[PDB]
Amino acid sequence: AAPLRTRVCIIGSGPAAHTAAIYAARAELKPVLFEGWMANDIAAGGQLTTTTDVENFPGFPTGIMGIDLMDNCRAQSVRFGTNILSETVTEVDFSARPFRVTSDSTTVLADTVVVATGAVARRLYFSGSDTYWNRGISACAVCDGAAPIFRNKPIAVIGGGDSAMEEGNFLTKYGSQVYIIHRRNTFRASKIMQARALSNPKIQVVWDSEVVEAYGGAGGGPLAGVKVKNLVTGEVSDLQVSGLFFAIGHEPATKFLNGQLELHADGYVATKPGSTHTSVEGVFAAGDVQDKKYRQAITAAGSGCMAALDAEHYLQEV
Amino acid sequence: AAAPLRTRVCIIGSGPAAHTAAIYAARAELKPVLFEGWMANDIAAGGQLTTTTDVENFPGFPTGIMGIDLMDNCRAQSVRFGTNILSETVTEVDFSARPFRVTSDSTTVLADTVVVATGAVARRLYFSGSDTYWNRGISACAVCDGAAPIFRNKPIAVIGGGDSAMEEGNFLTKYGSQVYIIHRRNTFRASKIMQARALSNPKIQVVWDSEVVEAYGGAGGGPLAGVKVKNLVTGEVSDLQVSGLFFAIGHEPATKFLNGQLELHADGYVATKPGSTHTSVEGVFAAGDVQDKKYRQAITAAGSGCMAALDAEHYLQEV
Ligand SMILES: Cc1cc2nc3c(=O)[nH]c(=O)nc-3n(C[C@H](O)[C@H](O)[C@H](O)COP(=O)(O)OP(=O)(O)OC[C@H]3O[C@@H](n4cnc5c(N)ncnc54)[C@H](O)[C@@H]3O)c2cc1C
Ligand SMILES: Cc1cc2nc3c(=O)[nH]c(=O)nc-3n(C[C@H](O)[C@H](O)[C@H](O)COP(=O)(O)OP(=O)(O)OC[C@H]3O[C@@H](n4cnc5c(N)ncnc54)[C@H](O)[C@@H]3O)c2cc1C
Repeated sequence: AAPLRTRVCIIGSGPAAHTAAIYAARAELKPVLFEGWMANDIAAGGQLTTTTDVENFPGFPTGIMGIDLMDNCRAQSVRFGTNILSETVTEVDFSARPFRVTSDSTTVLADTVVVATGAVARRLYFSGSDTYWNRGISACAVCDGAAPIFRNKPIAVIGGGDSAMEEGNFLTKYGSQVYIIHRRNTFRASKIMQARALSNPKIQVVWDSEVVEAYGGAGGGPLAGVKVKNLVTGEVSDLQVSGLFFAIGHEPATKFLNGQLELHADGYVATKPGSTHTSVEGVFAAGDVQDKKYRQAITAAGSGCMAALDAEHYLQEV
Repeated sequence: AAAPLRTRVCIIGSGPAAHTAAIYAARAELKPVLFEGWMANDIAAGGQLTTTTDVENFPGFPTGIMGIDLMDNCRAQSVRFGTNILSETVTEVDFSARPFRVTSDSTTVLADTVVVATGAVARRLYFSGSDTYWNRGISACAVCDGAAPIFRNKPIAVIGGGDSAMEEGNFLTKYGSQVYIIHRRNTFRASKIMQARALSNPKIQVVWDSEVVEAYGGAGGGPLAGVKVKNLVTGEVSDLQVSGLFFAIGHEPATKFLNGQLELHADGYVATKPGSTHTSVEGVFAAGDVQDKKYRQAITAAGSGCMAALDAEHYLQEV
């Protein structure tokens, strides 16, 4: 009954959301941003808070920790007038204008909305997966591959996408042998990507299989092996390995929208290519919630900028 | 769906409780159908024990046994006696009618009795740094990991305000140099006794009205080194050096799927008739951590699963 009214409501708190906030606020639109309260089991600030060392975000010659970069983006958004609610959005209503955005505690009436809730890397929860997390297992092959523990030892990658093919190749630069493990006998990845990996000397595919257990050594040591179950024969085999990486995609954060935006089948928001426009006039989508191809902080930042300008431009025509 | 499995006893869950219930139901020739989940609730079939490495207090194993192996044995045992195990997660039940209807994505079972044994899952927070330093300082099992070298003689933090937080705090002062309980309020939910035994502890310091907003490491990409704590009154944020941080903020009983059809306590646990597995619905039983927040052991949960089988067997005979 006491709804905040704003020209621009931003949902999410990664690089996209914050770049959008910076431009919307500087354009004197007084944006309200919902940064979440551990929304989606990711801290406000977004995926970057789950990594330690960001080296490819332009402007930081020495690199910068994700948490610090995102601390900066938020301080910047606040500095220009962004009103940040530390609340998770649970529901929207895009059938009427102004649009309604609500959390547990707050209700906002917004002339435009930027959806920038991002995505989260997918993992499995087979026996041993929590146990050996950061002690062999990880969901970022590229983050951790170089690391000593894996050098010259065998690595496993689970997945059947383009990501799995490329992370597999990437890992054969550090490991002694790489195993791609996939549930089916056929890859979802492009025919090209399948070939570049299948042609790789240090990669061996393990079709028709699932990992059913990860175990360690010692002495409570780090990851030492995985039990793999063939899904045709039923047979279970030990497979020695110092690393296991998840390359099974990313889960775009769109369930809260309850279907009110047109999505692709993988759940990402369908945008007008080369803009942030969605299926609903006045609602925009920026960042990883609508990009599975690049998935970078820098691209997502760019997209957030675009979402602000698009919204600003849509306000002017209305 | 239109080809429903019919059974005297349908068991939902795959921990010690479910499997002991299966072992008894199957041996009593009741041909139980068990839904072990497909990573239901983001825990492997086998249950919480699959998230630990060394179980030392389950009677019968003088040398200890790894959780995964123990639960591999329970399952092989359930199968050996005829249990039909679906590797599927239950999404919905119907307890308004008999036989009871239990369904997963793929299967529908019509059951004369149901044993709910879906257990629980330790709660955690997802502040910045929490995934990062998981197993590299941060953990949800103070008692599992406290002894470990990394923590010896260094400062530890515990988050929570329950009886568990008080006791895990005390337990940690045996290994650390100093222990900090961190809680959102200025008052503890724990019993007045427990609050006193911790507040009286020399090596424990409480950090009221606070939240952890970040965990950071050292080096060189080293292990947990500190946490940023935010006071919720003043707003101030402070660095607090620490080699370990443990979650003692309770357990989440796996009862949402029941969608209200069993009477729950406010914390979500299934309300059972004390000293049995009887629930608010005749013919439906609850065993294990899904209805026990007090003991929470594999051995007690096993005992309770046995009870659920015999209770159901006894209820079939009177019906
Ligand atoms: C391990 C790892 C390492 C990475 N390293 C790099 C790197 O070195 N360089 C690089 O460029 N990129 C890196 N990335 C990728 C980068 O994190 C993402 O590409 C980028 O963060 C996408 O940002 P986004 O703005 O789309 O939001 P995200 O970072 O995905 O954040 C979305 C945020 O919105 C919040 N939210 C979600 N739902 C709601 C809701 N309903 N209401 C309110 N808030 C909500 C979430 O809590 C989340 O904090 C890495 C990713 C990972 C996982
Ligand atoms: C890290 C850790 C270490 C521990 N170490 C010990 C120890 O050494 N000794 C000890 O006695 N106790 C220990 N415990 C506690 C012990 O594991 C639990 O008390 C015990 O497992 C409770 O078992 P349960 O049978 O009630 O169900 P749980 O083990 O909680 O299992 C429930 C299972 O059912 C499945 N499930 C849930 N919902 C559904 C659904 N809807 N459909 C299908 N399947 C579903 C889940 O996937 C899960 O596998 C430990 C706990 C933890 C977390």
